[PDB]
Amino acid sequence: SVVKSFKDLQLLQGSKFLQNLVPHRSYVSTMILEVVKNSVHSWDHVTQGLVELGFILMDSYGPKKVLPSLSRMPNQHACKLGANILLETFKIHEMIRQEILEQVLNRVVTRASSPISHFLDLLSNIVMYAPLVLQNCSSKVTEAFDYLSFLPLQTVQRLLKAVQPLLKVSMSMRDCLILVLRKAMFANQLDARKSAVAGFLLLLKNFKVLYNSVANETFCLEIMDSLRRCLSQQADVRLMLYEGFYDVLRRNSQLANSVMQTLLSQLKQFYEPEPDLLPPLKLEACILTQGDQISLQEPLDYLLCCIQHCLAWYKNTVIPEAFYEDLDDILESITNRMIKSELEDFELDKSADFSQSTSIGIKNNISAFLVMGVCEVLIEYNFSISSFSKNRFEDILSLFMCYKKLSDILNEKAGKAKTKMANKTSDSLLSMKFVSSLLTALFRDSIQSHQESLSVLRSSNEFMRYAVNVALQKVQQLKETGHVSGPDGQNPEKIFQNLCDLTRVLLWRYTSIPTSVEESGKKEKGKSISLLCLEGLQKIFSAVQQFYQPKIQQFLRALVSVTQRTAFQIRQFQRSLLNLLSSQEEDFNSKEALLLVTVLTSLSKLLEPSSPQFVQMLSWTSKICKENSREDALFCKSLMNLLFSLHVSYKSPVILLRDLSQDIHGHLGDIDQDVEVEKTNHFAIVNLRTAAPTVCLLVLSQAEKVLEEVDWLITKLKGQVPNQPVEKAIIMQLGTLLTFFHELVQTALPSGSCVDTLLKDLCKMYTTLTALVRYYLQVCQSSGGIPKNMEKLVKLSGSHLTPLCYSFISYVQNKSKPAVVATAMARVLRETKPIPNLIFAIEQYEKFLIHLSKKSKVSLMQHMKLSTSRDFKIKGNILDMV
Amino acid sequence: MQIFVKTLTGKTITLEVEPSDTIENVKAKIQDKEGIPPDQQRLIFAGKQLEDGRTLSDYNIQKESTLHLVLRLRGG
Amino acid sequence: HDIITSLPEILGDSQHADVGKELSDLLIENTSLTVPILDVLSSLRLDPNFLLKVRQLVMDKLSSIRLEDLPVIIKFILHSVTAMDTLEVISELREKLDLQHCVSSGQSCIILLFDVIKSAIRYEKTISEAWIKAIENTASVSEHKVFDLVMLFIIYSTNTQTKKYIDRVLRNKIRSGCIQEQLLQSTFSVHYLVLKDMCSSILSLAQSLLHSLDQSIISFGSLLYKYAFKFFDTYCQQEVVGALVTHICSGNEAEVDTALDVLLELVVLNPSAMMMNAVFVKGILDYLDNISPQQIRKLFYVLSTLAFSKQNEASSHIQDDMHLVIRKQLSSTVFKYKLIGIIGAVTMAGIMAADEQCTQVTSLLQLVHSCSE
Amino acid sequence: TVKKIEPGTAADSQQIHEEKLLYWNMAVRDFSILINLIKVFDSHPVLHVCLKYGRLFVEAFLKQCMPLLDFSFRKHREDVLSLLETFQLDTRLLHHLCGHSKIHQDTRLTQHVPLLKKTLELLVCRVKAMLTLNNCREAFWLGNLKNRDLQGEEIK
DNA sequence: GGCACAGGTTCAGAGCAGGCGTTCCGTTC
DNA sequence: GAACGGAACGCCTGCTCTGAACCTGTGCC
Repeated sequence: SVVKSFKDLQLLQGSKFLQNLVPHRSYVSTMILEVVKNSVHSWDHVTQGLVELGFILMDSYGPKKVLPSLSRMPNQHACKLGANILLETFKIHEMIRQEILEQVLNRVVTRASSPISHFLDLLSNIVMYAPLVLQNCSSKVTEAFDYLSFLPLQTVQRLLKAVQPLLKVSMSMRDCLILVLRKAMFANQLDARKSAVAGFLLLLKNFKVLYNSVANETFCLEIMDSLRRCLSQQADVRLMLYEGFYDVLRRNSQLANSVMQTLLSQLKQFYEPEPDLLPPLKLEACILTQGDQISLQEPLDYLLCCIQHCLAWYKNTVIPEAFYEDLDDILESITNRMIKSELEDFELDKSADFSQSTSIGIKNNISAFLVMGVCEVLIEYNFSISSFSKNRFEDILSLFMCYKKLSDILNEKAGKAKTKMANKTSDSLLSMKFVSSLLTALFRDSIQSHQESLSVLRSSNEFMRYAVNVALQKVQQLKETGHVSGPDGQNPEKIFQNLCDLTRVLLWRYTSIPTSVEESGKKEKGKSISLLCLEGLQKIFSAVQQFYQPKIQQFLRALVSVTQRTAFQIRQFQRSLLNLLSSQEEDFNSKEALLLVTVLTSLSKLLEPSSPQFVQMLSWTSKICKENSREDALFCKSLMNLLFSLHVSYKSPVILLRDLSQDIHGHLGDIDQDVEVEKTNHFAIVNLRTAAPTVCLLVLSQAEKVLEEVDWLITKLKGQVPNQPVEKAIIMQLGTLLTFFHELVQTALPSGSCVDTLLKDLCKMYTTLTALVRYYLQVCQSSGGIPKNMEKLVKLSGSHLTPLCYSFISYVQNKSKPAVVATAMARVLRETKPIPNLIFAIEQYEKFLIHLSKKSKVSLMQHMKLSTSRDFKIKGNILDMV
Repeated sequence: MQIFVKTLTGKTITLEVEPSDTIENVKAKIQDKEGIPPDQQRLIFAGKQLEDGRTLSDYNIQKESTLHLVLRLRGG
Repeated sequence: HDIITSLPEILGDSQHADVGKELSDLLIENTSLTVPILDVLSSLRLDPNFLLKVRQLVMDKLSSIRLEDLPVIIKFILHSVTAMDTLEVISELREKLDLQHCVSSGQSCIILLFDVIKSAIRYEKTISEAWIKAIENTASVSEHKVFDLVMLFIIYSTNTQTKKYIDRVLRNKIRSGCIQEQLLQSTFSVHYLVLKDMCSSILSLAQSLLHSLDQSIISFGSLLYKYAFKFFDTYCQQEVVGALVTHICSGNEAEVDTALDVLLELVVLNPSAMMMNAVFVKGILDYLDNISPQQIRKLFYVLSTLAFSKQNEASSHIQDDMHLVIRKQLSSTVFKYKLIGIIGAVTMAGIMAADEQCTQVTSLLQLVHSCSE
Repeated sequence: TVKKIEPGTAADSQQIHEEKLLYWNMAVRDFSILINLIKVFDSHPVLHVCLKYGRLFVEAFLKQCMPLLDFSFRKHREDVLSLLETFQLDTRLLHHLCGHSKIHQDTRLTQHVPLLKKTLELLVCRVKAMLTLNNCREAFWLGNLKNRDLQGEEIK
């Protein structure tokens, strides 16, 4: 009943036609939370059933499909109702909250074969509400620690966040945990090492700011010595430390003098501190080769990244003394000796050809990524040091030239084999904050003191289309996973601030500079900087609405309600698409137009569906579809989808389906080979090229959505037995799309997916009519009826649709215009189905018409003709073949 | 203090009990004033079956509260 | 031996596989030093090819191993399985394992081996699922052994997401003429100490099997309860009786019939065990309005044969209480209560009639004749 | 009887294929002789019997003849064509029977029309699939069927 | 003339709905 | 009034929905 409630609510909110007819009844979700709210009066026979319902809902409908809309959206919503029922039961009934918490912990531990993300969200909510109650389950928690080497890293990393209010209180459990983690570092299973580093970094993080402080400053200095084990271990266990130390320093300041030392000695195994030896880093010690097994260990790029970030933090917030004044000279020597290294110092490009079969090619491919990362960190560092000094920007440009040299060397070596090397598309080591503050300074700095040094970077266009691409990579990385790579990379307020400050500059570069100002040619027309700023705008607009959904007020303030700001942001892309369409025909920009449509699509979802700005938006889109030719098919598909997504939230889109069917009929031809039709006046984006595989499938898909809404209405009406407006609406919808189906049945469609989707939607049409008739059976037996609406609809289905279906079937079968035998047999036994399924659906319509005609004393079968049937023959073509 | 006890035949009986007294004391009072045996008695308050070992203070029974008495005849 | 057993916490990552080779140099040198070297190679970091080699060197000599070595060996075998070598090593393991030639240290080391197997199947689905799928692929030969019952109970208890698949495999295995009484008797007579952990899982399987048709299945559902009451502790006995009263008071006609047959078999087998839990059997007298008169006859028979054993005349409380409830049932004007009173009176007089007992049956028959006049 | 007949393989001898095709031809001529008795015995139960068991015969013809026709077509083409033009002669009678059950609006008859109709259309499309897998797909013609009664007229 | 991206296709899996099997009440001569 | 046809509750088959990966076709270099 709860999942059917959620499918009701989603399908009811999806359309305006359904909201005009139905007045909203209470849903089963708000009933069950009312029950939990009303259980405070404390009849506690219920509460055990509420806990058992909550665990049933979280168990059955957890993300395991997600390791769509039909299987997705009413199965997140049932799982969130489960966790919401359990949390509300927990926050009311003080007796229960040892059997809820044990049952959650039983599912976090024994599982983690299956996803348990919903349970680790429930555990965090339970604990953060009342952290004292975990002292009731001190037995069960301490027997989860004994298994915190077999759980994966995600479980451990979040369970140990939850637990630690125990460990501030307790002392025996704390000294149990450290013992578990220290014995876990010496495991053989891979997850145990990274679980141990996650536990160590959390204990360093939140176990004092600086109990007694003298009992902390030594205790972290114990753990820190244990962490000098992990830096000796393999690459992933190192990399978790290099990414964690910045947060450790932020939340625990006084460990700084230790932590930097832990890094600095780690640097000294790979840095050769003698000048005039040209490769300043030891990359031949960062590769572990034994038994023809070649592995990266000690990712030096992330080490330099971590040293740079902690150094900048120490300079910024600590100072307002020997380790950092050394490290400045270390990084400066690394910079100055990295600039004048010409790839013969790392044995690259001529002694190596980067072949990923030989060990030497794999080693060179690893060291290539190493030197690229090192150059990226040094670009960020040289930008960091000076207030815009012209020497260090030339240094930045030379480092980028080395980076781009290695990048296009790997591009040349990736041009022979398949493009499976996604390790070249490995994330840049620029922090999101730096790429924000770099693009801002690149595109929006007019201060004359800075301008001479910035003109070194603005002159080189490759640097610009690197430093835009990197921000595109960052926002794409926020789309895929909910957090980005760098420092403050999981802290959503900082990600929101950097997305606002990326949007502000990308809009400026797209707006203030058009695409027609180019001097670049086709190679750079594929990747023009205006187009990349528009693409980043499309990814930002998309990725705000997933995550920063409450803040779409404040996100628009960065650039009066949501509708006015969204409309003003819409109008710029609207004018830009008009300027791109109306102006040129010759070789018009397909990509820019297509993702302008994508930007407008993402932006139109923020308008209120009854607003005047929504109405002018729908009117503009309809006028664009009514005017422009635009022979490119994907752009047409994107425009029509934008039009339908706008239209279905305003009113039922059956008249638009009818008009598009009439244009398809006019364009594609006719079955009989002599019927003269042309009705192009309706919609202009329909061609001989366009309409056949592209507008046909799209209009059929929208027909299916209309038929789904009508079938849901009929099924709801069959529940009750208020009525007459619902039946009049159903009959008007069905008559309109019956005319729609008529025009497509007569049409001379191609022999691909268009004919098959038509046949399947005709079965869906007839099934919907069969369900209407079978509903009228229930009513008309009681009183006497079939009013003139239903009789007229039956007459229309008999005259216009059905005999044309028969002639269309004969057209499909008569039309006849290298094969692996098993797949060929599978193909033909697939293709033998949809004509019989249409024949069955017609005959089962007529049979329920017979039933109705008998027990209503009105002969509805006098409208329809006698069923046409078909016989095959075989001709004398078999003598030619054999 | 005073409470009401309503049984299945609609008979309402007034009981003079203190919240410190246990539930079998209330069943003994029903045995004295109505003759119904305490093993057959079953007491319901606010949709909760009263246990024997508790008192009125465990179930938050205040002044003029209404109990429901049903007769649990094992076989008949 | 102490130097060997301490090697995982000493050595760093740069020196594993070297000591990987040289420990195997000591492995062929002595057969007295097989097991600490095997535990160390189970706990160190090794490449899978060498691990495959040493796994073959273990697996060829599996029959020449006394039970004391068998946990630390089999752990090593269940943490050397690859993603591709699952079914082969599981089938070879289930073939080669005897558990009979080894059989006070034996039972304890058997419990250690089953602890090891529970730890191996807990967190790696690739061994549990392949073990279940390697049992139904030996449905052909009727000669599978005690191990495949205990292992199905273990995987049914431990892993929750494979419960339905184990249930379906057990139904389609028992309908094939496979696992029957002669396996279950040997299982619950030998492996009673290992299964004594999983009382609740065994009774859940019995409850799930009693609900169906196909009297061969319901036979197994009865015999599971029977053997669980036979071998386990007093707490599991109490839980068995609770489950049986749950089947009687709730379930349908086949369920009530089967559970009453089981209670009759357990009171005729062990009255002294049922006398501790006789209040739970007394608890069926609340639900006489839900039970068919034939099952009323059977219920009164099992209760009244429980009450009238000679050594349990110190526990006369049930004997006076059911006399009370019979005289209460008979004293009703309603025919539906008088029917149950008459049935209980006659069956009670019959069981208690195998000089004062003659006067007792005299009084009982005279009172039922007086009220039934 | 006819559901128990199994189609062979191409590895099987041509003698077993020939005897199976003779066996099928016997069943089709018996089915035609059985169906043709409709016209002289028109009632509720005789029409009910042929409506149910007609589709149950055609489904057996679909599942356990058409693989044999797919196998043995390049060798025994004339037998296959003779079999199909024989099966058409009572398939037409079943179509007229479905029509007769619709026209006299008889509920107890009409409940078995849609699965029979679906099954005859499956038969047509399965013949097209046969010619597709035997590389004569452009020989499969079609054409409408005159609406006759049980005796044979043109009701219009 | 080859490589990369897109889109189709095909297979594998899983879950549930509808149709047939038993059992009883309505309807038609 | 009798007999034969319409009607409901449970279990099995298959069909469809969906995803994932492969592969093939087309366009640009």
